[PDB]
Amino acid sequence: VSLVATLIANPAKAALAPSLGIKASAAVNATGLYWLADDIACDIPLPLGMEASEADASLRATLDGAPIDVVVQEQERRRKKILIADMDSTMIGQECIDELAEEAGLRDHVAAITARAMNGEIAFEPALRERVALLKGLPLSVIDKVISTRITLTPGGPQLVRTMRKHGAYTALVSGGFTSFTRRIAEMIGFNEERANRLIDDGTRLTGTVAEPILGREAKVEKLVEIAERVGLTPEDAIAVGDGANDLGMIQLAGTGVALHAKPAVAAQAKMRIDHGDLTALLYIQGYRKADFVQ
Ligand SMILES: N[C@@H](CCP(=O)(O)O)C(=O)O
Ligand SMILES: [Mg+2]
Repeated sequence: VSLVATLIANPAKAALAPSLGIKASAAVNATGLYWLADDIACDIPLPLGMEASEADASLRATLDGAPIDVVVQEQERRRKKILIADMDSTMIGQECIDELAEEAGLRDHVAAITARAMNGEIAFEPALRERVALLKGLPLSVIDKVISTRITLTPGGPQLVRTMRKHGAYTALVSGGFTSFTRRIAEMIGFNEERANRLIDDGTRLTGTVAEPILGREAKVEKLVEIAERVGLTPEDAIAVGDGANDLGMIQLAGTGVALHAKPAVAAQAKMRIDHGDLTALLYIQGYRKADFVQ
């Protein structure tokens, strides 16, 4: 029945000083303070009987103006055994579809559609079909070109995945993007599996269409359900993370759902948000100490 709050900074802007952590724990009449990573993350056991909304407000006020995330959850079952993570803008820094659109000279036009889709102003499937249509005729060679030159991994990604695997979790990269990208990215980072949409080609060029049925918001929910059943758990045993509206289904279903640097309307709908930390934040959310990490 007991609660814990966790404060989390970005390791590249590690502002959670010892004095700040004590101030915060004092602000909630805390029963102790445990450092998971110096200047980066600490656990604050909530005294019994405090509603979690109270502590979230109290901690956010004390920390106001500092780049430090606040999450509150029950201490039991906070370490999860399934990771399901979006790719674009979550484990990589880019949108694979916007990068491809550059090679058709249409980056800005396509990127504006992507922003509306990720904010939830347009359904994923029509938005994908509209953007992919504009890639018609691009040579297949363009995929390796984009991957090799413009895709970069998000900080903390490999450590999150490898540390969770080290502790026996099953990890999946589940994306509205393209298998030609996820297959490479997933093995770069170290996921157990990936699942994404598929660009159709004629053997030499992109046709400008995607294999149906398109995997969208509900497909991520279904894949989370499929994974939990196959490994003999439930979605409650999963942590899900993404930035876009098409991730809200899995974020809401999972036992721990994280809106990570999410679009404005997306973050508004998430129970748990990380706006300053990098992907290592999900390790601290789960109670890992830096000593546990795969370094
Ligand atoms: N963000 C991309 C979908 C790929 P993702 O699900 O983020 O890995 C898009 O708007 O088409
Ligand atoms: Mg995304």
